Amino acid sequence: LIVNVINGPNLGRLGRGTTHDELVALIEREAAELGLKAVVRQSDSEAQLLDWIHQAADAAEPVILNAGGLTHTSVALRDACAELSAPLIEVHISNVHAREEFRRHSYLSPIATGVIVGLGIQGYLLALRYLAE
Amino acid sequence: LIVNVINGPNLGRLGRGTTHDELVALIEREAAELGLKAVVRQSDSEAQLLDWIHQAADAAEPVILNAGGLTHTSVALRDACAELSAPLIEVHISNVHAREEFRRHSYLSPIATGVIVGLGIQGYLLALRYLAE
Amino acid sequence: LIVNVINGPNLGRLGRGTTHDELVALIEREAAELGLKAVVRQSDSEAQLLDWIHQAADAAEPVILNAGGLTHTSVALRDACAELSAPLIEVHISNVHAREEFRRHSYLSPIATGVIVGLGIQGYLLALRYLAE
Amino acid sequence: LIVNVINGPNLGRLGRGTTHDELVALIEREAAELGLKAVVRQSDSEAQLLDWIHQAADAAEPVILNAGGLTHTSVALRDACAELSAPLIEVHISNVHAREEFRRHSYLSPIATGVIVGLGIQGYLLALRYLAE
Amino acid sequence: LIVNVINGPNLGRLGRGTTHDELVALIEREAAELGLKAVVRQSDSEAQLLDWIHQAADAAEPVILNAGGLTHTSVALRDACAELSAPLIEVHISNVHAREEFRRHSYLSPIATGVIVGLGIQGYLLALRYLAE
Amino acid sequence: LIVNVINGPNLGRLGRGTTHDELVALIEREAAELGLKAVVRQSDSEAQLLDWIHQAADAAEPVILNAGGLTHTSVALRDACAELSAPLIEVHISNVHAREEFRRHSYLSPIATGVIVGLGIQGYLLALRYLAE
Amino acid sequence: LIVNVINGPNLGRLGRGTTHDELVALIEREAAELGLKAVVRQSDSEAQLLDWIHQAADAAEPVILNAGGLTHTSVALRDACAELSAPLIEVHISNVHAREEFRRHSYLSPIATGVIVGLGIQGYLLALRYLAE
Amino acid sequence: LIVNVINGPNLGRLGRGTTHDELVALIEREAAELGLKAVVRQSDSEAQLLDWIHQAADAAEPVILNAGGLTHTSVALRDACAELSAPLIEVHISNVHAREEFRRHSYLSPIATGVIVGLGIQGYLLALRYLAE
Amino acid sequence: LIVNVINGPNLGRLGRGTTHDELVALIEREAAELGLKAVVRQSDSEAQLLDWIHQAADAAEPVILNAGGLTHTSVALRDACAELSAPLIEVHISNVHAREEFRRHSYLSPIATGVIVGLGIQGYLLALRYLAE
Amino acid sequence: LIVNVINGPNLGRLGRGTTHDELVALIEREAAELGLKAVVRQSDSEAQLLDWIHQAADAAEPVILNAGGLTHTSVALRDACAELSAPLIEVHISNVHAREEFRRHSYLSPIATGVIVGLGIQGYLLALRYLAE
Amino acid sequence: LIVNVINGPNLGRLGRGTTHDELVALIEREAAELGLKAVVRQSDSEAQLLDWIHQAADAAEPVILNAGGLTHTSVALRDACAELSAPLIEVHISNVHAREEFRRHSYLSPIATGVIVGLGIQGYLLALRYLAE
Amino acid sequence: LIVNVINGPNLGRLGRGTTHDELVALIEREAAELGLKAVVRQSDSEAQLLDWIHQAADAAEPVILNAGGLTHTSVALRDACAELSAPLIEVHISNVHAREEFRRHSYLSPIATGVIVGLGIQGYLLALRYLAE
Ligand SMILES: O=C(O)[C@]1(O)C=C([C@@H](O)Cc2ccccc2)[C@@H](O)[C@H](O)C1
Ligand SMILES: O=C(O)[C@]1(O)C=C([C@@H](O)Cc2ccccc2)[C@@H](O)[C@H](O)C1
Ligand SMILES: O=C(O)[C@]1(O)C=C([C@@H](O)Cc2ccccc2)[C@@H](O)[C@H](O)C1
Ligand SMILES: O=C(O)[C@]1(O)C=C([C@@H](O)Cc2ccccc2)[C@@H](O)[C@H](O)C1
Ligand SMILES: O=C(O)[C@]1(O)C=C([C@@H](O)Cc2ccccc2)[C@@H](O)[C@H](O)C1
Ligand SMILES: O=C(O)[C@]1(O)C=C([C@@H](O)Cc2ccccc2)[C@@H](O)[C@H](O)C1
Ligand SMILES: O=C(O)[C@]1(O)C=C([C@@H](O)Cc2ccccc2)[C@@H](O)[C@H](O)C1
Ligand SMILES: O=C(O)[C@]1(O)C=C([C@@H](O)Cc2ccccc2)[C@@H](O)[C@H](O)C1
Ligand SMILES: O=C(O)[C@]1(O)C=C([C@@H](O)Cc2ccccc2)[C@@H](O)[C@H](O)C1
Ligand SMILES: O=C(O)[C@]1(O)C=C([C@@H](O)Cc2ccccc2)[C@@H](O)[C@H](O)C1
Ligand SMILES: O=C(O)[C@]1(O)C=C([C@@H](O)Cc2ccccc2)[C@@H](O)[C@H](O)C1
Ligand SMILES: O=C(O)[C@]1(O)C=C([C@@H](O)Cc2ccccc2)[C@@H](O)[C@H](O)C1
Repeated sequence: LIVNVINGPNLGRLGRGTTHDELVALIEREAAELGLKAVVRQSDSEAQLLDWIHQAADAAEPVILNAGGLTHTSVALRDACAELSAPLIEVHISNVHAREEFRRHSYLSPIATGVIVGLGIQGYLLALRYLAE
Repeated sequence: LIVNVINGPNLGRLGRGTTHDELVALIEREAAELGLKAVVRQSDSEAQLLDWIHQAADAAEPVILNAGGLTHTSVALRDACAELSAPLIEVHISNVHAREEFRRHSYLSPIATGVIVGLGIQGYLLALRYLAE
Repeated sequence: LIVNVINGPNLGRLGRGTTHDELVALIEREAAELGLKAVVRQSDSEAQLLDWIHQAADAAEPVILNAGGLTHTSVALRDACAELSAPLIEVHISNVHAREEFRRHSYLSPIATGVIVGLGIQGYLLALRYLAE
Repeated sequence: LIVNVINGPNLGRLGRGTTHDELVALIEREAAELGLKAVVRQSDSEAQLLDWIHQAADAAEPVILNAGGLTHTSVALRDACAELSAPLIEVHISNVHAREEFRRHSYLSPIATGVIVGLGIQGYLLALRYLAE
Repeated sequence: LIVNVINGPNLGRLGRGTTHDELVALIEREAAELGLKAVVRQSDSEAQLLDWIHQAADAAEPVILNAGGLTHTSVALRDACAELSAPLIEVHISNVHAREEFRRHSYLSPIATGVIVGLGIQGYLLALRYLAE
Repeated sequence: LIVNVINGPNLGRLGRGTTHDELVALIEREAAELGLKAVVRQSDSEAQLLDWIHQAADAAEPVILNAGGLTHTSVALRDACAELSAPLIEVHISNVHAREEFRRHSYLSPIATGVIVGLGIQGYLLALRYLAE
Repeated sequence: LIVNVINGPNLGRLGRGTTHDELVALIEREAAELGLKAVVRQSDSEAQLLDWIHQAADAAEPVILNAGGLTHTSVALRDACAELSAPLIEVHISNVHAREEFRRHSYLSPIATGVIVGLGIQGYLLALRYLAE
Repeated sequence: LIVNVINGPNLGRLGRGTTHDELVALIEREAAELGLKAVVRQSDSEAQLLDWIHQAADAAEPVILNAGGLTHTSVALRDACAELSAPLIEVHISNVHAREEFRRHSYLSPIATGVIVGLGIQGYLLALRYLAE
Repeated sequence: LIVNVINGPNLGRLGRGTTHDELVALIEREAAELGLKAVVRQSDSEAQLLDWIHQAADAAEPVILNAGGLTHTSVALRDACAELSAPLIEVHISNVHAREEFRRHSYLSPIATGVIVGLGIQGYLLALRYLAE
Repeated sequence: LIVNVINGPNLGRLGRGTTHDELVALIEREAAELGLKAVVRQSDSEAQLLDWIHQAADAAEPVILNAGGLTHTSVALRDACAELSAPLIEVHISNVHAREEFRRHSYLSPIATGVIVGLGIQGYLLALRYLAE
Repeated sequence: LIVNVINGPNLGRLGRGTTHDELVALIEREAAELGLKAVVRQSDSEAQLLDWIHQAADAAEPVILNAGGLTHTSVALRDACAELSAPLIEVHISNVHAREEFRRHSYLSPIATGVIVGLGIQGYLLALRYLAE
Repeated sequence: LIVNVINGPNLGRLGRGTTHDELVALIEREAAELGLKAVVRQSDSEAQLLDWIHQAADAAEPVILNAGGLTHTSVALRDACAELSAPLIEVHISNVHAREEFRRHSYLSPIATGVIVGLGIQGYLLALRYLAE
């Protein structure tokens, strides 16, 4: 049973400790243990992100999404996620409520199933464990 | 190794499905599996909550906190949690970003290690699994 | 048939003309005439107020509530009242719209059946007469 | 002893259960019982409303006012009511704090003796009973 | 099949090119072609406007409305239109989003079927063509 | 040479010292001395006010306007005055900046030639003396 | 004579009744009848949208634009449209004033010739009929 | 009987038609006719302005004040004028409500007897004529 | 002659240098020197704080109050202090204007005699010295 | 050991009871008792105030500052005080939180060591006693 | 020694006088004179811009950035620039503070070394001259 | 050919590295090289600054202005600069967008030719080089 993990702009740069390739490996391993398949994806392109969301909508597949900056700015992304019928878990590696004020609003949260912030890369793994149950 | 799970006002009423006593049992079981001890606590009294936080500060013990309504309103609670040296995970059973606008601000988040909302009672279990690692 | 009349912080001090004990007597008499029983209660403690609301929820009993200052400040109180299935009448002795600006917002009103302000202690009696019909 | 009951724009349409003519009858009956005379009036015209308020000012007669939409919008109406020396009870059939945000501000409340919202057509009768005492 | 075209304050003054009488003629002709009857009406009086809306509510007839200034200011007008069961098309000759900031909010839009701004007098004709289909 | 003096809602009530009839006489006398004719007018009706403004537009006659409450609320009135080609002097008997905050904004001022507030009934006479020169 | 119809992010998904391909056909047919050619285009890519706008600027060709989410968010898109010398009609299938508050602001409207919202796919056809005349 | 006319920063530059020296002459002449003495003064220095206000306070002499930019910015100036026991007329040559938004707030107005804006240099003469009566 | 020193939530934790017990001793000593008696008190309970304020009201005794977080949040506390007839000095150990923005508003200040912030524990002693004179 | 006491605009006018000269004497006496020298200074000139602050910066001398109106308005003054290495005590004779809303913000507080408001002229003496210890 | 000059959306259109190709030539020449190499780049694609920023981060190369509309809207772009270790000069050809209000906020400025606006294409050359020294 | 360089409050204190006298020398040298004369000036006095601006207006000479704190606060200064016919370059040594929020608004920018912030003392030299071309 399949889960999509979609990362947005600047998440390629993870480890400006952990690199993005490692994150894929961690997630892929954790997903194996839980009896899931993780499809992990990254793009700085909104249009590319939207296409992945569209497909997940069509497939009725759940999504773990970390949209980077677009979280606070993209109504379009929000609208594609609003179409998903399966669960959507919004994920942030950092605690967004501990930095600038503008980071404390999210267009995705209201239409998300739930949200995890500030638990680093393990937020992704916790999100997997939710969708497993 | 010990973890405090502190629930605030109105969380006694859980199951206006799951009752609070069951939640304690779920958490206590999940904590056992992870090789932790969970001390779970509930109070409609802010002063009582603050005392539990004080003690966790003194003990250097981590806290999973779901402060109910006081999340959006209590600076005092925020200040007691700010004193905790161990991790603090803020937890909400509901997605607060999907209801009233006033629910989308939290005095605790900025001083928390991280935050989980909208994953129901499993948010508590995911928070345990974080502190385990 | 029973009605709960719950007063919050500072309402013990009524008559810094009429004292709170007199208010209880007025209400108890007026309730008798209407063929009701009034249970009147006062506390400066939010937790104590919440317990009385919880019980009224459980009992399916209606509530006339004057929460004093907590009206403008307590999300927790709002959430306990939101659980009441019977009518909730919000009451204020003073006209709150005639004093400071901060007094002109109420967390309770939106989840209340209705609201009476500025008719003094008779607001309580008018509220009784509503619930009678 | 006389009481004016003034309804504003759209209150002719009551019962898009109860019709406005019935409301007049209810009020007229309830006023009889209390040993008052009710003069009930309705207009979609602000100028017409203002004239009725002017007269009540001049007569020193009290007013129960439900100004419909003009409550949230008319400074002029507010200024005519500010001139009334007798009591002014502001009335709303609906709970205005339960609908749109713009409905939660009133130019009349601060200059009113008091306010009743969300108790339906009985709000008018409760207001009568106040002015009786 | 009948359509009401209601213009509010200051629309008598059209052509401080086209006069209001001409507008009636254009609309009446265009409506003929579409196999409708247009009843066109203008008033600087809110109460008069409300009466026309009431009637359209009662008749279950659709309305094309250009309320002039009252668009940004009248809650009462909004409430009468909210009662209409047939379509309501909000029309503005000018682009309101190109002038003052206060012109960019409308109490009618949220309760309207749809809105046309900045297409001049042809906005009325386009609105007719909608209701035809 | 002619000047229109237009008063809005509640200005009939002047002298809840000076009555409105006296004001007309003062203005008419002062206008005589200056070699003008004053046409003074009062209405609680916005539509009636707008008609007087329309006519002054058409006549190219100047206007001294005290719109009462409608100053802070009417976009429609603003739009009729915006059409006047001759001078428009906005007048207020009271100092509006000394009372409520909502009184300190005016839709008319930006489109007026100028404004006089807080000089009582003499504001009208000063406005006449301007238009004389 | 040519008209560009440009749709933005998520409009490929139309018919999560009508599909986007059908919309192209409707528009192409309606344009034929009016003696126009419609060039219809869709992209989730802002840069791709901007290129189409640039070209329309250069060609001096008019544009009917439905930018989806980017309407409320893109200053860049606004700036490309500001360069168009021919008419620009802003189109929205839904009534944006009936959903979230953030949907009620548009960077495009002020620089657009005019705007149509809430008339579904026929908004595009009405926009064509404008540009025909 | 004496009147102080105090101009603030940038009013030396009048006539970047009329020069400031001419303004003094106009005022001095008009004051003569009214049987007053005008003391006219100008300074770009706030401290210098405050000293003139202090003196007028002490003397119990009235003041016509045009504080230029300091109107919208100086609490200190406001506080010196608040001490004046005689009338204070606030004057602006331009209509401040017709330019930038920041120009539409004044710290002086609330503590002024009254205000004249947009009647050019004659505003000063009208203000004299007030204080004469 | 007696002075009440009331500390609110989290002030038990002073010295997460100086402990609260030491603070009591400092104050008690300083009060002795000034020929006063200091009654010092601390509670994390709002209701408990309110009771101490009530008593001081009744006794007509002055109060030095440091309400911790409740300063920025409690209308109820504000209302109890508003009843005190003797002086009320509001005290804060830290400079509240140097931390978060939310700390820079206080419900108590407007109804306090005066306020001391940022002078550490000596703020209490300075407040004593005021009430001595 | 030296302390600077700097008063700003309008503080010359103290005693529109106590005069400024008396205040200097009180402070000079109290400073003597504490084994300090007080240099007290007053100016309506910001530039003059800034020079005194500059000098105190250079001297590394502490400052007790009551800037009058400039407190709420001067960023420049704030920047000179930010340079002081010794303590800065901000002083206000009145309770600023009890008057207008604009008086409740201060550019100085965040960069001050601490603040005293509403304790009249004794605020200066209390501030001296701080710097003594 | 290398400098990156990155232009965002709509800057291809420069010269709707100077064309973008000319700008490249000007910059390339000016950079030669200063003993630098300029790499100039333009894209309407955010993802493409981000890639260029990433590379400059990795290379530790400085950047002169004119992000067009994305300046006021992109948090993602801000986050990529925040990673640059070398200087970042933000450039705008126009004075953004002289047009719409929304243009007067920039997500880039706070994380930029510095900013140049309103000096036209020479802003780029001035920025080069900075990085030279 | 002459350029005025005007610095405001607190810029005398430069080098609480570089002193103001050095800055004058740098500018004077750089201006020589460019075939200009620099007249550099500094004052903590607004009135003194305004006089220098007036003169530059009269002379039709350009100005490089760094008004310190007055940038964010002085409407008067803004109005004197608005009169300058030659270019006005606004200069800030620091990046104002990287410190407090209040520093991110400027009354001068909208009426300036352009703005340079965060490039230290070289901002002045870059501004010279602009005016040279
Ligand atoms: O913490 C996150 O995962 C977040 O989603 C990511 C970004 C990225 O643009 C920046 C970032 C990139 C990698 C790790 C942490 C932060 C930030 O823009 C978001 O505000 C928060
Ligand atoms: O979702 C939560 O866990 C939350 O912390 C709890 C409350 C409680 O007051 C209401 C509540 C109580 C039990 C389950 C869900 C919600 C709400 O006040 C908070 O806004 C959100
Ligand atoms: O008028 C009320 O009944 C109200 O609920 C009560 C309080 C009390 O805290 C103060 C109070 C207490 C007793 C009578 C009137 C007012 C105020 O805090 C509320 O704003 C209004
Ligand atoms: O609830 C009320 O009585 C109220 O005064 C009336 C209106 C009317 O315009 C609409 C209305 C009309 C009749 C019954 C309920 C509501 C609303 O505009 C007001 O917001 C509330
Ligand atoms: O453009 C409209 O049709 C509008 O509804 C009309 C008015 C009128 O008051 C002014 C007006 C009147 C006639 C044509 C254009 C504008 C304006 O008040 C509205 O803001 C816009
Ligand atoms: O002072 C004015 O002339 C003013 O225009 C008039 C009204 C009137 O509604 C109330 C009024 C009526 C008569 C004299 C003073 C005030 C107020 O509504 C306006 O705010 C001010
Ligand atoms: O109603 C529109 O056409 C609108 O432009 C489109 C979107 C799309 O993102 C969502 C959408 C897509 C298809 C049909 C209706 C709405 C929304 O983002 C806009 O707010 C409104
Ligand atoms: O119109 C006024 O008299 C006003 O008081 C003066 C200024 C002066 O700074 C600018 C000015 C100077 C001379 C004539 C008109 C305007 C402006 O700053 C104020 O906003 C308005
Ligand atoms: O500085 C204070 O004394 C203050 O009243 C106290 C608290 C306490 O909750 C935290 C605190 C506790 C002990 C010393 C300093 C600060 C803060 O909440 C208040 O904002 C400021
Ligand atoms: O209370 C203060 O000392 C204050 O600093 C002084 C002023 C003075 O401008 C007015 C003033 C002058 C003398 C005593 C009290 C108040 C006010 O402007 C400030 O808001 C408060
Ligand atoms: O002035 C700039 O260089 C700016 O960065 C550029 C844009 C461009 O989208 C529009 C533009 C394009 C080319 C020259 C001037 C302005 C605007 O969006 C920005 O607000 C300002
Ligand atoms: O950075 C600037 O040049 C600025 O104009 C100057 C000031 C001065 O008051 C403080 C200052 C003085 C000297 C160098 C940097 C900053 C600040 O007030 C402004 O906000 C910024």
